[PDB]
Amino acid sequence: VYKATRPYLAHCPDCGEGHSCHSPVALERIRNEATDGTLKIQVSLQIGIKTDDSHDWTKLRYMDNHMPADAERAGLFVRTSAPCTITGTMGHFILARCPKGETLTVGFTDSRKISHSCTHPFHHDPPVIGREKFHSRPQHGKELPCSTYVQSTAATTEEIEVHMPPDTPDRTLMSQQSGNVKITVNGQTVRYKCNCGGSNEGLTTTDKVINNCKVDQCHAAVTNHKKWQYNSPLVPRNAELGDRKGKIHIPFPLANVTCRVPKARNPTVTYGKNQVIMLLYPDHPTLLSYRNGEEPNYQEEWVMHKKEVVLTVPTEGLEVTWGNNEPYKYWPQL
Amino acid sequence: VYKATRPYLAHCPDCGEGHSCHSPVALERIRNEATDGTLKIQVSLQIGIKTDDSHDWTKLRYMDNHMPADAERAGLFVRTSAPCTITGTMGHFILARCPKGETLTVGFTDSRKISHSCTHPFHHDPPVIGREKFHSRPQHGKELPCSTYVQSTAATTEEIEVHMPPDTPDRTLMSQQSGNVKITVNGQTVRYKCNCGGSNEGLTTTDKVINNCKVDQCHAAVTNHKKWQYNSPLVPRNAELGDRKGKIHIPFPLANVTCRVPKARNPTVTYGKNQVIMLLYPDHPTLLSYRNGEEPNYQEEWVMHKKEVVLTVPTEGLEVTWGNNEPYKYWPQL
Amino acid sequence: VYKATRPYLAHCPDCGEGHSCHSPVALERIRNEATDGTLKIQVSLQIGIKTDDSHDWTKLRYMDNHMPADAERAGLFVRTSAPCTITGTMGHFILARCPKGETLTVGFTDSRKISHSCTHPFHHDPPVIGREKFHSRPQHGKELPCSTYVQSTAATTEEIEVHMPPDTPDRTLMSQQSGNVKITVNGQTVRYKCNCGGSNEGLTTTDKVINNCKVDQCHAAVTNHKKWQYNSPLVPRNAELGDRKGKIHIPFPLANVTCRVPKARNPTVTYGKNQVIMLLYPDHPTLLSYRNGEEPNYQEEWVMHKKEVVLTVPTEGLEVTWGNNEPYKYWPQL
Amino acid sequence: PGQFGDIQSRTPESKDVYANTQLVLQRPAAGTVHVPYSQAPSGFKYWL
Amino acid sequence: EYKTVIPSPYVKCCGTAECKDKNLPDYSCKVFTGVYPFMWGGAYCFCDA
Repeated sequence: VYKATRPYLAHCPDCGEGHSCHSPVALERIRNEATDGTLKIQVSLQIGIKTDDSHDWTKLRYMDNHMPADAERAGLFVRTSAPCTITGTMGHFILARCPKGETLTVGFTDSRKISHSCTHPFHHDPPVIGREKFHSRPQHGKELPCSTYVQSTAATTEEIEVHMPPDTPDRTLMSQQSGNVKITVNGQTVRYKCNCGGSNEGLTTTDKVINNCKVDQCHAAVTNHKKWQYNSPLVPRNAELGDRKGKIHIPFPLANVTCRVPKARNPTVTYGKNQVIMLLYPDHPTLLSYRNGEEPNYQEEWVMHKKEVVLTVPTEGLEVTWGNNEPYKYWPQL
Repeated sequence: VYKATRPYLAHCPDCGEGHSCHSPVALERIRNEATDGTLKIQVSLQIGIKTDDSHDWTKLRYMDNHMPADAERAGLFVRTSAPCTITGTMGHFILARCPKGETLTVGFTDSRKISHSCTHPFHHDPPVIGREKFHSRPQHGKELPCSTYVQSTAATTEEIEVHMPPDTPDRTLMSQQSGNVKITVNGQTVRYKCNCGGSNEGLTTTDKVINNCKVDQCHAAVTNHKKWQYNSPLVPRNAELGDRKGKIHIPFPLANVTCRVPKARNPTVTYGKNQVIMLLYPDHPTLLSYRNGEEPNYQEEWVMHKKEVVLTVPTEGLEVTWGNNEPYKYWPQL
Repeated sequence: VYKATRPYLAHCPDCGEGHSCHSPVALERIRNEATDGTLKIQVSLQIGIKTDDSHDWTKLRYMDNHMPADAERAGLFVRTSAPCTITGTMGHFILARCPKGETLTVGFTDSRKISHSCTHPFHHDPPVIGREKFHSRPQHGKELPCSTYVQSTAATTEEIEVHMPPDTPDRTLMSQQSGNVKITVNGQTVRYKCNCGGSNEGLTTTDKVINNCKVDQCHAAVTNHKKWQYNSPLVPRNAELGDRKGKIHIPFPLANVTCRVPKARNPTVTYGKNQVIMLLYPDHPTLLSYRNGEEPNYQEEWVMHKKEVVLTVPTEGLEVTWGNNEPYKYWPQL
Repeated sequence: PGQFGDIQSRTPESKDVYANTQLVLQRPAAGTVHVPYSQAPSGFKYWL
Repeated sequence: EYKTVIPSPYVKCCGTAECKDKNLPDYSCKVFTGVYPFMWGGAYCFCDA
């Protein structure tokens, strides 16, 4: 599919030190539907594909001003408040596990070094899977339903809209001959507009001359028509053609999977008249939930350190859930 | 002591992206008894020792599948929420000053690159030494009693339990000859168990054959008896020998030392009828404490920025402590 | 001006791992008057000037023990809790945009590597410009008055006090002749003190000999008189001369400029009897402010997520400001 | 357990100490050699 | 502050281990059945059950 598509330059609000630029690593969309915390990031460049369209996981292709160029995959980085762990890369898409942050940055290195990064404001604080706030994923634990973006290269379900490019401005396309405007196409499709009479439209595949016009009064930009590009709101639509659209399948779709978790220790239990007393000793933040009959009166609290809890046990019964443990059931004596 | 001991592979719950593995950098125990915030970390590998047992601070030895291999000390890293400052390394032990975090990661680089890390859930938020929450350690300040793990290489007080190793499982040790089981030792001690009759025990230093048995019915694991290993709960006990134990001295023991703590500036004091008014101007978080007679009524607050405090001075007197300064005493006029 | 001035060594409380040293990158003063968050940092070294006094932006000059030496500008770094973005460098001054922190570190690399850094406790948490807490600076937005330290090299308004040096200790100035002390000046001003009788003062421009005295009993230090140095409280005053002062213009002065700020979406509005109900849907933290007549009763709150606000509309009227939007005015129906 | 005196030593040099810490050993994970356990946190740290 | 001394677990391959009452502070012993542990080079025990 990469023989028809190409990497591109698009608007980025922060290319470094809060300054806007036409970025070759521009951020399109950040998807965070995966309950496991995995982020599906869409970028303007294409990872795992060379300029000759061949697939190479160690390579990356980005738009280098006028034409696409090759870059190293090792130089690609994703960061929020601190660096992220990249779990998968293919074309415009990146899979990453990020720590808590308020911004999202995606960057790389060219050939003559020069780091290019794109920062977008993004609130990242993934919700807890289960009832225990843990750091590392365990081998064994409670199987809970969760969603993730699959590591697989294959593109069969999800899709993106594509169309013929917009316009890369280039003033070198125009020259003064001798006091008029000369537009030299160089085997490309060039969109030109001049602040002079006669002819000032197109979209041309041949050289054009504008008599009795100044070079400053004209605007030149490289199109295209032979390539496809993601239907980006950061790149203008092709004016000549109407609402012409194409569509391509994308890697890493969202799917229902299983997430492993752990459990806490059983608290020291003491009983009283229509009440239960628990001495909670958590090693990490642990969710404590309880419910009653007709009126369940659900209550929940995250237990951080040593805390004694006094719970009323009604005649109908009381169900208590302490972290990832199976719920405890309590009933009063007749 | 390193001529008898060896680095080993042990269970780690998170070797990267929440997946469990047999880690050559497995975490054993994290000690945080030092009031200065220094962490004494125990790992499965040995730092500052080469495979030939010689001491070299630029080198590191880890268990590379079947046999130990050399790695660079520069590639060794410790991190919580952000990278840590390593203050000392010797054998299984690492000394580190870490920022606030919820996990602890210790990693390194092999020879053919390949980063190996081990993440364990660990709540790190060291308590304040003194009455001021400062960032950098000063040259001059109030001398307060604190504990630390000494930077010294010498091992004379603290100790760990050691014993003969268990068994690194390796299925390549067994082959089918021609429809039977062949166990090729390769100059090692191999512990084997087969789900067949005749001979299925040992612990052998020579090649063994099991007639009319299938390769799937057998289990092979590197043997030993010539080396020592830390009495790790992540590695199984040697089944043949009983409760045979050894002990070795360890570097960096905990000791009582002195911690230098900064101070602040005396606030502009104004007096009133049975009351004192202080205009506090802190450059960093500063503890403000006060007490009265029979009823002292102790109160404390951490002052972050510019704050005016109105305190009632009783006939018995009022004692006010502002950060690391000596307590101020106030009495009303008769 | 750099032909008369020179880089120097001064006291730093933390040169690495909380240990004090005579730093060639010592911190003098950190200025944070700029509302845009820009920090004007004063250091003991001189950036953009070579040892021969020539201006070179790729070079840096620092005091290498006895004499100044050249270093690379690329090796210069500024950091708080994480690395800073350096916006300008000239002489003793650095302009930097830093993230939230509790300390400030400025460092560099010599010639034979060896990193030199200076850490000072500094609370950095710049206040919000406007009513929206954003990450990256936009091209378009509301023009609000703000202050910054100008990027320009030119030094015309702001100034610093300068004077003849203080003292650089150098033991190579003294030798044993044959069992006495010989102080060879080498065309410099040397301050000497000996733990022997007769003559032990000065401040000398000529060679001096101390008969029947040991080299260990003496102290030698280079004063100077031919050069100028910043009137630093971390370096001693010249004892010989009185209150002799000089003054030089400094780069990057503070000036009134304009800061571009961003905005949000009009909430779904519902009305009631003498009250207004707004369903706020913020994409980022947004300031919500409101006021009434004679008693305005100003109230403000930063809205982080989905929140419904019930506001009482008095007969005199109610003015509500939601982020960077123009204030909404509400009046009850007669 | 989890309170002042969870561990008691008659003298600071004493060999045999008293202990009542809510130590409960758990079943190890499938195909994993480790000793999982649940335990009341330090009573002395809690008292501090 | 207390310390939890945990030695290497006794994995009895093809057999049943026995817990003995040891006079130690907070002494805990438990024998788990149906265990099939793995090391880097495969299974540690010859038996499946």
